[PDB]
Amino acid sequence: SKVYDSQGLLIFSGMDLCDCLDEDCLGCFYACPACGSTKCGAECRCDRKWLYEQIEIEGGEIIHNKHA
Amino acid sequence: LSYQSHDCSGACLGENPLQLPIKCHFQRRHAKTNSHSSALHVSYKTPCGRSLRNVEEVFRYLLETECNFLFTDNFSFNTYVQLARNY
Ligand SMILES: [Zn+2]
Ligand SMILES: [Zn+2]
Ligand SMILES: [Zn+2]
Repeated sequence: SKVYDSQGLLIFSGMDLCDCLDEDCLGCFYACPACGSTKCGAECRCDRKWLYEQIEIEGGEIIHNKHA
Repeated sequence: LSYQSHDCSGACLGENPLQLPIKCHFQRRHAKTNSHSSALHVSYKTPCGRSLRNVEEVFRYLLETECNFLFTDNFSFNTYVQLARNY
């Protein structure tokens, strides 16, 4: 089932979260080609059926999704 | 590499050419989905905290930052390439 609504807000909480997984990020991407948002990663958040559980920095820290 | 909302410019900005961006304070990031069968997406984070999705956006970033010394093959979006190991 969907994790985000048609605008790329989380269904569970309604929050508008950057795919870089810093909960406080303003949106660090260029405009998403599909919806315009600076918060969408490789795949648009709108109606997406998954979220990122973690991000591994090559040579560095693992970042965990603070919400999941 | 926190991001503050900005328009990029020049002020934003080796044995192994794959390590050159990392020496210039880029990060290479591997994002793991929560799908039952997991997918990985590679992105780069720039020195000014911009996230880049693909080589077209790397090109845009190097144009905006007037960077003449990084090229297409200094970057890889392949989830199985390790920058330390695949050179
Ligand atoms: Zn972000
Ligand atoms: Zn989008
Ligand atoms: Zn910048």
